[PDB]
Amino acid sequence: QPEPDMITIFIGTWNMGNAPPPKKITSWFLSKGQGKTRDDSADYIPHDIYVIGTQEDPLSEKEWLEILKHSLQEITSVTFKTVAIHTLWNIRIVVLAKPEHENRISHICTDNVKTGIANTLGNKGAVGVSFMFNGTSLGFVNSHLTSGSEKKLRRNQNYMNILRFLALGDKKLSPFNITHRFTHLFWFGDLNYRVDLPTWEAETIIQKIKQQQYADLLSHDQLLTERREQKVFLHFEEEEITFAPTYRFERLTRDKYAYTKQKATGMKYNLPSWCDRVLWKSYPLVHVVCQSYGSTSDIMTSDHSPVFATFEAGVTSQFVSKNGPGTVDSQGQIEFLRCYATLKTKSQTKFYLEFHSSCLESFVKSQEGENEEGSEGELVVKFGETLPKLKPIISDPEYLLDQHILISIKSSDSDESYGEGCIALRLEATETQLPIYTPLTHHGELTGHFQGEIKLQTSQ
Ligand SMILES: C(=C/c1ccccc1)/Nc1nc2ccccc2[nH]1
Repeated sequence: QPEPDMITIFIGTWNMGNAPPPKKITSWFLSKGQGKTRDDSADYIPHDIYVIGTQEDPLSEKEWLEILKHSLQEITSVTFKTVAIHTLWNIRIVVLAKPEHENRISHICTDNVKTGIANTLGNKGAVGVSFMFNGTSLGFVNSHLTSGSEKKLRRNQNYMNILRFLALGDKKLSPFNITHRFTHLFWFGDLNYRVDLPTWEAETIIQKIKQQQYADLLSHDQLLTERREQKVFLHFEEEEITFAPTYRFERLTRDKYAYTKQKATGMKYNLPSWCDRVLWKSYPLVHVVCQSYGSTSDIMTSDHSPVFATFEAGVTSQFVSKNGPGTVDSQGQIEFLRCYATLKTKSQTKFYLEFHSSCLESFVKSQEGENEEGSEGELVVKFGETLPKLKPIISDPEYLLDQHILISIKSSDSDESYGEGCIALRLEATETQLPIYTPLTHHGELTGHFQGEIKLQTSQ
């Protein structure tokens, strides 16, 4: 039985509105309703992995797991295995996988982050799961961010707290947050960003929705605008939205948006909004293709509609040669030439690099770089040809060209990372000097850039 080089992943997010689900929720897992939907001819074909995020979930873990498993069995005639389930308050994540994957999945982590302080601590935050699937690291975050049209900045703060403090993936990657620890990272939930138009325009918005004319609404969606201004979700992707706003509906129909201020809303308006979202971030030059992104039309117990997204995702095998794992492969090397970091910091410490990768036996520390002043004020840290030669555990090009090098630039004075990035080894050529580049972030904000050239030697 051959190891896969692609899998399909289902991501679902649903704010259940504290109500039990209806007896049939199969449309969700079939990617049927509005938006980019799945072809009928694929209905019986199971996804490899199903990741279900709920918010305002009133069910026990047992109750929800029974509903999910029975739903997937009815669709696929497959009895899915539970990889992980984690709940914070009424925020939950379930990961299910085909039984044939049970001995491909390992290093399962779970964690949660509670957002806010005092007043604002007690119901919002995030849960997450990570694991390895053969040689590929996968992370999944379900977040329920702060509600309300006039709290977009709070949502952005909630995002930064979650990516700083959620402890998933390989703890040895100590300089790196979740935005760098995984081959593929999916972040979804009730992110609670709103369509930022005047209250007086509610009926006009509803009109536009009935005409399926979303362009003038999406141009005011706070998550798209905050992302465009680099305030949140830097370096994440989202598929184009082609489905109606998923909030706020009257329950038991989808015919009516309930937007007017009520005591139950704290006297706030809930203009129709795309609260419920799926985003991803994959390492450079790894295959990832969104094959569905939409909302169901027939699940009406909540004031939100369920959202689905599905993905093709490239995966690699658990590589064994005669040499690595447990020795180097003298036939392999990675050389960095003419490298420099450009940093936005105002500090004057020396910096060194760390190179982290599962193709190395352990991370590698460089010598300190040489600080210069850039033309437009910036700090430039020059490494020249001083960087260590990296010795990968396996030299086979079928392995090595699929790997990635994480880079952290650290202060000599504090050993704190000032910036993190990632370089793909999927090069156009081996034994050839080629340009490399990554942006550098810290706490998911842009802090600089790293650029130079690489020279990769494989056994071919
Ligand atoms: C281009 C413009 C845009 C971005 C966010 C929101 C709206 C428009 N899209 C985009 N450029 C990227 C570069 C690196 C990683 C991801 C990226 N996504």
